[PDB]
Amino acid sequence: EIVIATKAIGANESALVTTIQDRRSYPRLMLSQPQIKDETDTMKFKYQIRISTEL
Amino acid sequence: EMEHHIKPDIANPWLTRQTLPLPALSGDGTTRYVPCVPYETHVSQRNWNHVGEYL
Amino acid sequence: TKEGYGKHITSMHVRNIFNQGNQVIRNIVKQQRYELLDFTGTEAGTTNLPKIIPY
Amino acid sequence: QCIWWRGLQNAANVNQTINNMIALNTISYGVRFLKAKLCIEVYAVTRKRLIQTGATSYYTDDFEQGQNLFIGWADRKAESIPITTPADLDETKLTVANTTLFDANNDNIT
Amino acid sequence: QCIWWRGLQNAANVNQTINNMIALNTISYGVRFLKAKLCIEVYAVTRKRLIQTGATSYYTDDFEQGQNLFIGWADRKAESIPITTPADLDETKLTVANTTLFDANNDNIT
DNA sequence: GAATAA
DNA sequence: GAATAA
DNA sequence: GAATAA
DNA sequence: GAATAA
Repeated sequence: EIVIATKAIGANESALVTTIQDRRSYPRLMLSQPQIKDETDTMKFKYQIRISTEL
Repeated sequence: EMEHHIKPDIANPWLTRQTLPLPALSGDGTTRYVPCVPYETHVSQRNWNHVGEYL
Repeated sequence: TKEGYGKHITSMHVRNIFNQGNQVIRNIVKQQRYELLDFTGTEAGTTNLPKIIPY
Repeated sequence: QCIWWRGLQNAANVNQTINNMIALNTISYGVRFLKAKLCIEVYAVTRKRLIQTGATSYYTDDFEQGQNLFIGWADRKAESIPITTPADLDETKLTVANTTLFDANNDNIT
Repeated sequence: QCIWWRGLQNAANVNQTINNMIALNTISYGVRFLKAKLCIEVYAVTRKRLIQTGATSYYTDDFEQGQNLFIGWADRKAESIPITTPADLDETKLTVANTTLFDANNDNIT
């Protein structure tokens, strides 16, 4: 959260870049199927999808 | 008074992010002098008033 | 058509009923103690000296 | 958690938005990622229907519009994505073993 | 009727809520169970479709979204769950013989 | 912002 | 005081 | 300040 | 009571 770092700026100089920032928990995200026991193990699903990711 | 913030319902060893260790003294010293500083002085971010020099 | 009868039944929205690790318990450590302060002695902590409260 | 927003898992996924980005990272001293919006679109949900007589199996894929893709969140559990290569991170081929959005015991997934 | 709310049918089903509970049962002289809310969620209804020519059968599981899980209540009849082991009580493998939510004669189940 | 913050 | 409390 | 902040 | 009188 509290950043304390040294950026080089070449050899002759330095920057003690130093900030505070708000904490972000980023969970894990997953794309999975239903788990359905078949006579043999799980049913197998395969999804046709379009992810759309813009930043 | 203490609010004991109890554990998640699921392990997060990575949850120590917002945990801090106490101000415990660390060292081999059998005797340790725990500091007491009487006061935190108040200083101003205010500029002056009733200063005779005109500027 | 997908339909069924029930009581206290609803279309299934997001349910994860584990908290995201936010919970707070509050106890007060309570330590009443009858004590004596003896300055009448020559031994160690019994003297003319101020006896300390190490909060 | 990583940055796949450039679409690294294949170098085939570059659009001028990435190119525009590179030219800006050249003329820029610094940047902020202001917002990141992801939208999944499901065109199909298709299971493989397995018809098994003893000692034989007939395979066919069949549409299930009564089922759906689970987008899991791990909000109860500390977890990590292993990352190796820009390909190793892909919405598809990326996995962790012994991982299921459904546990017989404590389902830790929202 | 029993207590499976701890999830005994497998020791694999313990969450800190159970652990929190144990530590409270240690520091506590007494307890009340204030409310117990159960919620079933049905992700799928899947029959095994049996295709039978004479002297052979083809098996496949197929989604029925026109069918549904019956949650039965025995409100007309005196009945008991046999219990033996913490496993013997499971939402799945636990049964009583000659028991059906549908009787050809008097259907005693709400 | 009786323990001096013009 | 759909599960019968006149 | 469905993911427990009394 | 721009030359500092809180």
